[PDB]
Amino acid sequence: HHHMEQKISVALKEIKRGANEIIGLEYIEKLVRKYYETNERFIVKAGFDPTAPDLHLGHTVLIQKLALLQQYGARVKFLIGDFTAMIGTRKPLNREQVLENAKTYEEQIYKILDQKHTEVCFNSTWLDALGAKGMIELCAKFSVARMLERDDFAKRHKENRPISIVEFLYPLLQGYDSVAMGADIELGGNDQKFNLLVGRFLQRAYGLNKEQSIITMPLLEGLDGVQKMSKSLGNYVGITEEPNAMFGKIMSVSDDLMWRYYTLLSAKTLEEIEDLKHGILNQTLHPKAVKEDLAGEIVARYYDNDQAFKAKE
Amino acid sequence: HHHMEQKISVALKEIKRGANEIIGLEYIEKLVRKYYETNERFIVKAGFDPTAPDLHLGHTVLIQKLALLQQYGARVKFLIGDFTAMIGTRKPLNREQVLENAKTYEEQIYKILDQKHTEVCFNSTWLDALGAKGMIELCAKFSVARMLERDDFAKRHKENRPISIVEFLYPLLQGYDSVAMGADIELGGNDQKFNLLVGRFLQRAYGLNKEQSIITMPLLEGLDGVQKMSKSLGNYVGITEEPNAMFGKIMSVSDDLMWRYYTLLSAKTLEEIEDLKHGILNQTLHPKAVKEDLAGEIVARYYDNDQAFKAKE
Repeated sequence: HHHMEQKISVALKEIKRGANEIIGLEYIEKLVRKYYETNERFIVKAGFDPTAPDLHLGHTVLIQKLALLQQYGARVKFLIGDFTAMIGTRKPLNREQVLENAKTYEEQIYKILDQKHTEVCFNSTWLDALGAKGMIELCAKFSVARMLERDDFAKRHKENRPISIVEFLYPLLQGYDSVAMGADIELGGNDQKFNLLVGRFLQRAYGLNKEQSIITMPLLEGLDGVQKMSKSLGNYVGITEEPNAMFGKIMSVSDDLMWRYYTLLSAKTLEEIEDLKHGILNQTLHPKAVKEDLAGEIVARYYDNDQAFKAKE
Repeated sequence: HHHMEQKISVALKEIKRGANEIIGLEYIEKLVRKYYETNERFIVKAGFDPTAPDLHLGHTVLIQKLALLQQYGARVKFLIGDFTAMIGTRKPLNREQVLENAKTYEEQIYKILDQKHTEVCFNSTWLDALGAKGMIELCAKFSVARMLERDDFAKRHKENRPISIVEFLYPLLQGYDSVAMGADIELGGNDQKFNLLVGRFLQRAYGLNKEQSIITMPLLEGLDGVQKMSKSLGNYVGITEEPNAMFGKIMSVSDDLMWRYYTLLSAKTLEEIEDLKHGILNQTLHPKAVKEDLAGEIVARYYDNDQAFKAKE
């Protein structure tokens, strides 16, 4: 079926776009074809900081990949990890704060995600029910040696530096979340690979018929282009910043950084971006109007089209 | 107070009698004096196999030290570890089996212990209530490096052999039992030192005003005198064996083994035993009558005096 093969080939390229690494692309391909064949959605898991929802564009990179995956049949489980947050620089949160912060996330994430195929989850739902016995059964499934292979543990173990045994529980609990949620894909940051792999190993160990694929996303470069975007470093673009200011901040970036932001932030397709790089070189497009198109797209995402024209002017 | 000092000095020698090692003898001394001064009892913890109560004399060695400690003010907490037994050669037990086995223990242990100052406990009582959050808080109190110093873990870690993370939980749970029970002394076998030390460390970490002393007891020699007593090795003396047979089994032992059994099994005092070794050498006592006195004492412990005379004849 030549037409479908083209559609699938394109879907796979968009899914890989901007990622650092994908484990399990074949399973992802099988789920995308099933979605096209049957309309059956598959489950995509991504975990978010219950404490800090003051967001800049760097925080949205993973959310943009989640929105892309919804185009190809993903049902998104936006997981707030309140269980560890309510236990405890890291003082413990109460339930009312957890709900307030989730509400805060929801003031924005549906400007990126398709709300109809998104579900906000709290892992305290199943983790409160785990019990001491559930914890025991979880810990029986994972070895000490594998655990000491996570990068920070190996260095601290080698350097004779303290590792608390509770630090062994957190990756197991994150992996268990994938078990309880039946995740088919889990997204995380590039430093999170080991932890994303735990859920994939634990799904097999708990007798599920499947193991989640995983995608790692890089950190977004700041407007400078050499430090990762950080409210600390003063190189961020706040999602709530006023349009004219947000538009001007994006104008600061170099031309090379513009394409990087295109890869990771823009709704334009790989093919459409390829045309932009062609016309700028064929002198059919000016790069300023391309940087303006990008700035306008980000302002229109968090506001609207009309307010995005005024920021340019 | 010269009289009391003599009483305390003797109490300490009887408490050390037969032990491999005592950690915290000063605290034990303070509790014994307080008992003599105020009649206030202190808490002695010892843990027992929920699954196997078919008992020989080797199983009673620790129980005899518990009975001795009751003479000096111990209130004994006979702890059945049903929490791990009901999770699971090691198939899981159900509640009815746990209660049946505890009943089986109670058909015998009060032939050794003072039932009035004994309490049978099940650690599922507080461990069911721990929750996943309690497990997390427990594991935050102990380091990975200290845990890998237990002898079997160090060898397996060095030999690149599998250690399951759940194996890190069991000593922490045993230590937590000491926290929940407020133990002042914990008894165990010589191989158990590391685990006994966990409770003593965890009591401090949970903010208790104290840390349990610990006593380790050796394994009893079999009737042969070179292998530890074992139902497997066929060198055991069953606590339920018929008197005449039980009496004759004890007669098998060598003279050197007789004194060892005196140290670990006999209600006679250190001073009284010293007199027995003197009269056998001064030829005022025959060693056969000494071995008979011991055999009779063990038969009378698990039966009665009258039935203990008939076994000799």
